[PDB]
Amino acid sequence: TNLCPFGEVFNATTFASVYAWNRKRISNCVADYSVLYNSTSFSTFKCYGVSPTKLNDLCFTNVYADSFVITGDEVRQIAPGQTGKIADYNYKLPDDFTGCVIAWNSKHIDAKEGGNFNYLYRLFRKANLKPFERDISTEIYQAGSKPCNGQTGLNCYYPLYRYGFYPTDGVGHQPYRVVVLSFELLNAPATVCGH
Amino acid sequence: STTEGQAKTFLEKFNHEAEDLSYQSSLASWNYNTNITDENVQKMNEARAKWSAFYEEQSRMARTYSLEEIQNLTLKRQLKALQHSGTSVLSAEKSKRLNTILNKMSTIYSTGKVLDPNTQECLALEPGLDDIMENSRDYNRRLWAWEGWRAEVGKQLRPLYEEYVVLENEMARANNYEDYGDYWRGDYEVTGAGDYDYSRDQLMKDVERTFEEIKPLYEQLHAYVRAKLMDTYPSYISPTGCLPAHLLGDMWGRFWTNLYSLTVPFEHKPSIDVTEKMKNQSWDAERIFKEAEKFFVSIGLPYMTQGFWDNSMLTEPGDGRKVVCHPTAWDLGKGDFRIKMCTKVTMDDFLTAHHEMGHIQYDMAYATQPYLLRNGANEGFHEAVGEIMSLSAATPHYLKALGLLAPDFYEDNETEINFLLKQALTIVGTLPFTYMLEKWRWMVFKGEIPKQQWMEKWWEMKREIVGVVEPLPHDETYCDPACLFHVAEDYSFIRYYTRTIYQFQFHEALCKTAKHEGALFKCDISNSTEAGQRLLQMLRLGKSEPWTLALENIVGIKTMDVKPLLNYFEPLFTWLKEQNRNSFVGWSTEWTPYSD
Ligand SMILES: *[C@@H]1O[C@H](CO)[C@@H](O)[C@H](O)[C@H]1NC(C)=O
Repeated sequence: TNLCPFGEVFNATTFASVYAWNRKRISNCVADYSVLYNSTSFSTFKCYGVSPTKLNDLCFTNVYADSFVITGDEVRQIAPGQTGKIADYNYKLPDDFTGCVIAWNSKHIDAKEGGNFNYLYRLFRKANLKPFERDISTEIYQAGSKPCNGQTGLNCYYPLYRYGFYPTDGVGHQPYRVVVLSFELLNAPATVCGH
Repeated sequence: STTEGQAKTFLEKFNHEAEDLSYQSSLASWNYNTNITDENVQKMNEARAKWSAFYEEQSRMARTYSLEEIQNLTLKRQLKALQHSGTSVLSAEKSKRLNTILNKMSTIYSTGKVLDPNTQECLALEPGLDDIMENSRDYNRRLWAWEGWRAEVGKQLRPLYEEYVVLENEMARANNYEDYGDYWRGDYEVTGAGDYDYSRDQLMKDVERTFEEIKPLYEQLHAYVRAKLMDTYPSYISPTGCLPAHLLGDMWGRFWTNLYSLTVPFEHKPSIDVTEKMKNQSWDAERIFKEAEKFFVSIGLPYMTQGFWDNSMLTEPGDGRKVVCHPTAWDLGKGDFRIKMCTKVTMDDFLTAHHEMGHIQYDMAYATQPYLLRNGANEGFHEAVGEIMSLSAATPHYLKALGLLAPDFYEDNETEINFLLKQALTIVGTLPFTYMLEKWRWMVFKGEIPKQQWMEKWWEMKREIVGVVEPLPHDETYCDPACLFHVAEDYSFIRYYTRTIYQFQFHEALCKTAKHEGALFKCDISNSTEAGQRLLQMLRLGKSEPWTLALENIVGIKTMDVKPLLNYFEPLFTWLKEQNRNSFVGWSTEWTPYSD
């Protein structure tokens, strides 16, 4: 009867780059999701499965809290059946997704004058990601026919790049911290319940 | 695999690098256009150096994908725009020479100073020596300021401008253009789009045809203004001669705005200038731009971003240093929009604010386009969008409903003529000036004007086309073209001509959407979402479509037409026709203020 460590997920000092999105497994604990909803400190809190008001009265065998940072414009891609750079090459939610996408504006932490470049995203990849896939490779993407020999050049570009987060950017280009909560339901008994 | 796919991949890479580099360059330029310190000049130059080198590299990269093997048209357009070296096609020596020439010319312009023979009181174009040209009625002061400017600052620019023409002609010819003027006309070019194409000399022809149609209105405005000014300058103006250049309202005669005081038709009825009422209701620049935002919102357009209000400089730096005041609208990228304008509590800056915020509205509209397609269709589409806002915002009504024109005030025949005469002094007066200046530039670049007649032909063209004569005979030592801002800092000028033509097609089609009744000049598009919806269908395009089309998305046509301009000013046309039924409409190019 211990509490779920959602605090170290949402209140984490640094988040992951979206290409290397960070997963935490949540088990053997009691969660009060209604406090996460009624925090009202979020710009996006969209549940594509259960109603956010209710999950305090539900049990699951496991919860997966994925977290990363993207641009505000890109937050619409953290959803089922979305295309674009984040949903194709970085973080692809499945079509039958049954969790919630939470996201808030992290201007006051993840941006700074001169440029916060800590955060990356994958720009090229030979094919799209499978649901909940995670690719952290830094192999040179070969756009043309000549091999790249592990160095950038003509038709050879390093796959990952950086978000330049400046405090004077537009809201579409401001850093947003994203946490996706996935609720899984196997015949296994439930180690995560509301209340 | 295919070449078009590699082109897509390369363009994506370019987009994501160029966002950051553009924001660096724009932010350094903003910090210098707001702090103006040696340090800021250095940072500005370094950011722009990184930026320009990245472009030379990326243009070399983009030429490696042949346009021949590409079919998706937006990709083709981004690659064509990316495949252009500009000044880079010159040798390193020639490019550095050209950049130093541009720098010296710009600094000569910005720091040029002359001294009142009276005392010394050196006065630079800024405030004084401009204040004179806009406020003085003393013939001698105007003449001294005009001639001293064109002698003390123009004579410095003459050899620099000669070498400038030489080098930049070499640049254009290296880019397979026939001359630098054709290199500028290449903005309106449209290729590979059936029924929508457009050539670089078709602009020549269309501009000259539209100006042929403009000439009668301008001739009668010229006759009437010459009549009023002859009333106020008896011994100085021939009734059949051309207008002396130094008596035109500003340092060049670019706009006849400041002549309203001496030329207003009905001087005993409410003159249209809220300059006082704004002062009496205690308006600041904050209120001015808030009202502009309210205007745009009333039409279906979004509010300004909060970053706009926080980062923009709307007021002369109270205790900061320098700061350039030329009203400019900044699209730094990364959703960051700002406006730099040393706003005064006047009607003039009140209209300029709507103009610049319309620029920003365009920038915000096409911000979803790829970075290479984030621009007004041609060089003019931006300025015409800016000007239709001032057209609407200057209407007696708009000022009435804004609480800046006494609601108890009748839009009678005579106030409408007064408003038309002011609007024509500003808009119509600049058209022959602009066409003539750009024509002179075009001929100098094409090589049709020899150096030893450069100015002789400058003034002939002033007498013939503009109806304006120099008050002092100028030898080729002078360089009066380079005495205007845009000439001395390498800016195309025909964009203001084409702005004025497009802005009345737009403003007609938008006033048809807004269900406006009466003469087109009294139109107000406020409170009409159908008008703004129609305008956004073009704005959001950016240049992802040849301007011909965008233009169809508003006015339905794809041609440059003066007929809307003439419909706007038709009432003042007939009134001027009546107030000249017994005057001499036209001018003789022989009379000068110095031939007796
Ligand atoms: C994070 O900190 C807030 C206090 O600002 C606290 O109310 C909350 O419980 C913490 N954890 C989460 C998951 O929000």
